[PDB]
Amino acid sequence: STGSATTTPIDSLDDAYITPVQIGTPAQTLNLDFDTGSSDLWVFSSETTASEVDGQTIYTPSKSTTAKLLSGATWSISYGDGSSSSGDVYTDTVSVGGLTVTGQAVESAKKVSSSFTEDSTIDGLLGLAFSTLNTVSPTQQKTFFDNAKASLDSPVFTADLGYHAPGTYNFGFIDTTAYTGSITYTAVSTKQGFWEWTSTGYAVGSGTFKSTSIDGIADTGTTLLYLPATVVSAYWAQVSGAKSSSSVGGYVFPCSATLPSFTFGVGSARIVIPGDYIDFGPISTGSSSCFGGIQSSAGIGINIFGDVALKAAFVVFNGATTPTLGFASK
Repeated sequence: STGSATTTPIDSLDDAYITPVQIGTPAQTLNLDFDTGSSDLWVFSSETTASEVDGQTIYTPSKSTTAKLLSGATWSISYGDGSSSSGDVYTDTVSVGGLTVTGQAVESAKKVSSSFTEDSTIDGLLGLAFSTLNTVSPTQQKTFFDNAKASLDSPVFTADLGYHAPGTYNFGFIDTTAYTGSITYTAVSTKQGFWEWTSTGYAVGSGTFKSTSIDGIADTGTTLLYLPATVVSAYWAQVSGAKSSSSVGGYVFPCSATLPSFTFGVGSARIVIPGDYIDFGPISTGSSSCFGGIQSSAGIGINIFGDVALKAAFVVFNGATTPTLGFASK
C-alpha cells in the first residue's frame, strides 16, 4: 500500500504545516501537525476542557463505530517549546492520503496548554519519530508509520515541504519526479528516539564550505533551524544590522537587509536554503525588526533541522531495519 497527502502552511510565514487525517467511522477529518520530532498521535476532542477549545475541529469518539477505549491508558506530553497536553486513549481507524491503519492509538486530549488553544488551525499532532518516545502508559503505543510499515510497498515516508506553499507527505514510495539529482542517504541514530543524523558542515552565502560534524534531528514539527552558537553567529555576521536580542529571544535583522543563503552538508552533497526562507517577518506588527529563521540551539541540548532546513529538500525517512535519512535538492 501507499498513501499521499498534501500538507499546507498554517499561515503566511510557514510557522507550521497541517495535513488532513481521517479518524473513525464515519470519517472525522482533522488537520494535524505531522511531527517527525515526537511519537504521539493526539487530537482535540469532545473530552477537551471546553475553555481550552477555540476554533479547532474535535474528534468525538462516541460518534465513531470503530472507536474503542484503550482501558486504563493515559498520556501526557511536554514539547521543546514549552507546550503540553494530556488525556486518555482510544483505538480507531486512521487514514492519511488513502493509507489506512486499523487499531491506531488516538490520544484524546482532556487538557491542552494555552499555545494549542490559541492556534485555531492545528487540531492535533501526528508523531512520526520512533515509537520508543510514545508517552502512553502503561502500554506504549506505536506511531501511524510504525503500524503501517509492514503493509507499505517500501518502509519509508517522505517529507516535501513547500516554501510559502503546500507540499506533500508520501507513505510507502519515493516520488522520483519530486526532486532533482540524486538522493544522498546518511546514517541515523535512534538512541534518543529521533531521526538523528550528522551533517558534514555548512556554508554561508557564497562562502567556502566549513567541514564540521553537526549532530541534529530532522524535525518537521519545529519551525526554525537551530544550530550551534558558533555557526549561527557566523551566519548573522553576514547580515548588515543583525543582532541577537535577549528581549526578543534570538537574532533579529532589519527587513531592508538581504539574507544570504545557508548551505548544509549531507555527506558529500549540499542542500542550499535560500535566504528568503530565513525571514520570519516583523517581530510585532509594524516593526522594522524581523525575526531570523536560523537561531542558536545552545540550551536546547540538541541541534534541530526544522522546517527552514527541511523545506529546502526532498527528505526520505527510511524505516528499514536500520533506519537512514535521505536528502535531495528540489
